[PDB]
Amino acid sequence: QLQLQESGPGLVKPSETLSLTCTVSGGSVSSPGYYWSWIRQPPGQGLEWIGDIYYRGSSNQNPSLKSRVTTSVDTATNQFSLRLSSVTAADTAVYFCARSRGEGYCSFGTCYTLFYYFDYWGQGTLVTVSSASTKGPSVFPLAPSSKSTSGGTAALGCLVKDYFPEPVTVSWNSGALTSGVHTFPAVLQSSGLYSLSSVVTVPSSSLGTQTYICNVNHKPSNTKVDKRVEP
Amino acid sequence: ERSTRMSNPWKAFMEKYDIERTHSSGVRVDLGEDAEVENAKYRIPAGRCPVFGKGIVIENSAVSFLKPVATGDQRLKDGGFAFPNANDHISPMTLENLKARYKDNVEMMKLNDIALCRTHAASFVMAGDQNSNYRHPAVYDEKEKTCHMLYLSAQENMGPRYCSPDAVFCFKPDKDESFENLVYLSKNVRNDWDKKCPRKNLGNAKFGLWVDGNCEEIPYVKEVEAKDLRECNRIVFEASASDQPDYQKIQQGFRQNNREMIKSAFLPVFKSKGRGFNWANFDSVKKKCYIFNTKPTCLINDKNFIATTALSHPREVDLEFPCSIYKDEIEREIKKIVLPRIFISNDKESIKCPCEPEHISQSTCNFYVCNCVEKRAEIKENNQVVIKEEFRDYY
Amino acid sequence: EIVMTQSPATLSLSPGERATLSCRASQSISKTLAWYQQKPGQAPRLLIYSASTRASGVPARFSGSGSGTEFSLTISSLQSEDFAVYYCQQYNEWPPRPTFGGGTKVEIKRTVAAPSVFIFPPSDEQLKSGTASVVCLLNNFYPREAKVQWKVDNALQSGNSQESVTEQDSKDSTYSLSSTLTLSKADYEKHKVYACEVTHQGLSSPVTKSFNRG
Repeated sequence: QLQLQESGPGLVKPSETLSLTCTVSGGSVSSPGYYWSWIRQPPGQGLEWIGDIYYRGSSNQNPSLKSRVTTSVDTATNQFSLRLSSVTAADTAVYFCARSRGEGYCSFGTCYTLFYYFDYWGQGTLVTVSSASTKGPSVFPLAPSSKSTSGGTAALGCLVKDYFPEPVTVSWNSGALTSGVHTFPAVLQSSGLYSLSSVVTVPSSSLGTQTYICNVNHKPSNTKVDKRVEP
Repeated sequence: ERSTRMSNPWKAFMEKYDIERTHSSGVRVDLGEDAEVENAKYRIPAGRCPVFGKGIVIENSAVSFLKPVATGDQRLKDGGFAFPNANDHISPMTLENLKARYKDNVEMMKLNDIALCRTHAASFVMAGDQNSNYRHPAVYDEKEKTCHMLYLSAQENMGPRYCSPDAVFCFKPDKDESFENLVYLSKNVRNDWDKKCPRKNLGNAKFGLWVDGNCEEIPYVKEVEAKDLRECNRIVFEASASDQPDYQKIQQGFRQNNREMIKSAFLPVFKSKGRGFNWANFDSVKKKCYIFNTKPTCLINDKNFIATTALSHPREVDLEFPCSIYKDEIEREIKKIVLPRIFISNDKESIKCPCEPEHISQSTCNFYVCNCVEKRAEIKENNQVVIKEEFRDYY
Repeated sequence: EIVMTQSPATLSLSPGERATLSCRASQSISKTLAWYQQKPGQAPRLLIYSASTRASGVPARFSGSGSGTEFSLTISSLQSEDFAVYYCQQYNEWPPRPTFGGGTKVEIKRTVAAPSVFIFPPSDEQLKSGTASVVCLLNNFYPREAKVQWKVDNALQSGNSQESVTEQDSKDSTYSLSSTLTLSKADYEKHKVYACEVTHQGLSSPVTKSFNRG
């Protein structure tokens, strides 16, 4: 039942230290053959391994970040952590924790890798390096109507406006409604705030047969809003 | 006159067939050493001699046990026992690459091919057990000149009721004809195995027991039909010294590529130390294989017989009996009218029977044996050569 | 470091077709190579390790091959759910110094599909504050290239609108687009008709959904 959970998304001020924890459930961080590592992905970009920690206490690090990286493991709480110091905007990324299948073999003063791949990953936590402070969004309904009706389908949604930083979680009916849902990438406005829309299309013959609650969660500001979208 | 000291001219020659002392671990199943790796307990091969022609037959499978272990989304039976071939520097490695890799090590370059493969395989430490006794066994392929490292140490899974009369991993050690050129190597195999260990079968020869100046038949032996030397060598391998004591959870470990579960699979968490039915005399005329569990201490010269051990090559035969062994030693002991306690030679007069020496009809060396003399030792039960009572206190 | 280069950057194929993705190493790495599939908004998922060993639970249509410096991932019969970015990753040196390729985006070809257009007036809650946002939705169209033009009183607008596009849908392989026309409360109540005009290959003529305040 192995699952990894990164700590929540948020802000880090420039030059300060980014701090993350991964909580392992359905398994133990004291598992020979497995290292626990951090991998990051700047928006729209590729993957970069940061470093790992082993349950005995040893740790490998990406040699180009070694001076800024500290990992640790808590065998009692089944967690491992990452500390990245002196962050710049270049460190803004989604940070994944991941289990790594690791196995090396050494003879005559040289080691050779047999396995170092990532078989189970967390969900990722977006870290934004910025000096700005957080602002929670306003949530407005996108009401269904004739202007929102085309063929046998009707559209309704939620406008999640004027928030910083990313991300926001949008579900519908607490996760019960997934079919027909489109949550769009947020856009950055001139004000420096983000804005997002999430819409659901339903058959127009079933408009008044179900109620539609959009659930909006902006963890950086602990804003949790439920908004009924009424015809 | 005759020496009163006992003398065995075979002592050095016969050292390599003392499998208890020279090999010191199981032959058919070798699991003679214990090892802990990250608080888990393992058993691993430890015999000091190579086992020519041994492999692992996986029943209900055409896959060779030298194929890498099968992990991920395949079934266990789709693979073998070898290291996954992910890294050219680990396993498998050709002799040519072995030679290049260690070209700058003078001691490594003095090793023979088999010992080079063993040393390469056994030198690997796992990054997390740098203080562990666990080192992997290897199979060197003499035809392909290739060294295979074995990822797991298990050699037999034939016991569980699921291994009794198709989609389950059941396997056994064997000398299949496919394995003829293979050499099974534990971590401890001597680099000088060629001087110290069995390899070639001994033609015009059968194993015997030295009893006060003559090589004698082993009284307690088990007779088995055998069509040829290969079959006799396989029979005695099946009877040799052995260290052998949920499947779904084992299969999940392989699917999950779990190091601990794979490497500990089919091992229950005793030791033969080399004791067993390790030797056999093959009658090439009567097609009989005579296996026994007593260390032999000499050879009888017999043109109808080949002497084989469980460790020996399936078919290589050295035909040249050491015909000069008795004559050379009689001259060596003359340097100590003191004639040695040796009553067999190809030189009749060198013995000096009180009677006429008797020629051995099947001796290719034309040996003569002096049987009309006082004997001071005898063979008790279980093939035990003991000094007679009249001289026990005197010796 | 060892650099991994992936090719092509994007791959556009039809369901049922064979997709071959390339990964080259700047330097020989034997077979210490893994493959991953990353779907939008989700973490990567292990497909292959040891260059050709398929991970437990991965469908059999995925396979990898290669050694040294040349590697391939093959999807023997592309499914519409296979839309993702695929990454390779080497791990040859110990202590581990893994690196990833830059990724190959696999998109699914499908037939042209016209968008269904919807327009959303500003909500009365938003209008209590000083801002009005008008939302124009284009959902389930293909291909991805579309153009929306905001016309407030037959006057084309510029600089007051933003849009974003969803990634390809897992079942029908279409895209959706959302555009927001943001005016002040004052500017919004000065005019009456608000329209978004949409041009698309599947549209015979540009379609315009519109409304008047009231």
